Amino acid sequence: IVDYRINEEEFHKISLLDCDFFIRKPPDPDNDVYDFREMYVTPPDTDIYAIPRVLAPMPQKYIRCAMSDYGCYNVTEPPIDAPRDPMYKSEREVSKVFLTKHYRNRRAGDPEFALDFEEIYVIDSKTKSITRAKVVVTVPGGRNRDRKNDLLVIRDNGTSFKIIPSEERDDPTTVIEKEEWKKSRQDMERHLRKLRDFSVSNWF
Amino acid sequence: LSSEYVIY
Repeated sequence: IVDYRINEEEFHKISLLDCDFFIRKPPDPDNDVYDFREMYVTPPDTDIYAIPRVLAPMPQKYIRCAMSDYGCYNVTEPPIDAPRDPMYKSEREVSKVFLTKHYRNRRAGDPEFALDFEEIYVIDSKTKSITRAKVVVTVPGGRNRDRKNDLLVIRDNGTSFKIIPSEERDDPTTVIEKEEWKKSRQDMERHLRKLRDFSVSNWF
Repeated sequence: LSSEYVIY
């Protein structure tokens, strides 16, 4: 416990399902600048401040970044006790936040805006930790590859990051279909294993 | 140059 109560007017507040994360805010016109030097984490909507677990090297200078949320919608049917009581309840439930460096600390307005996907930092709700991602650039072009034809694909619960060229992206149906095929195949085999003739059979 | 963080 820090033992001092901070002024939160000077801190960015990011809210996750189980925690609130505070990072320092240097003044700027569009509110995009971040200091990773001071950070605190708090139980949800309560005000006893505490120091986060930092699992990686953190930046020592001001960085312009963009924030995104990762999570799952929860739709529940709640009990009905009055005539017009709500039939359904929906909650966002964010679990991780990804902060990505603007390129060369450039600003949105500039014609030259892009995002540096090499530097992405993650905040995790369950572990109260901040870490840096490991990206695998499979895009030829080297370190100098253009940043106007780059796309990042995140898979695996936020644990896999890759940069690939734009045109080689998969359509939305293919991603769903690929997954269903894998699961369905494994499940049929599990069923059919019990039969005494499995060793002598062929998938077709 | 490159950290463990970025791999090509």
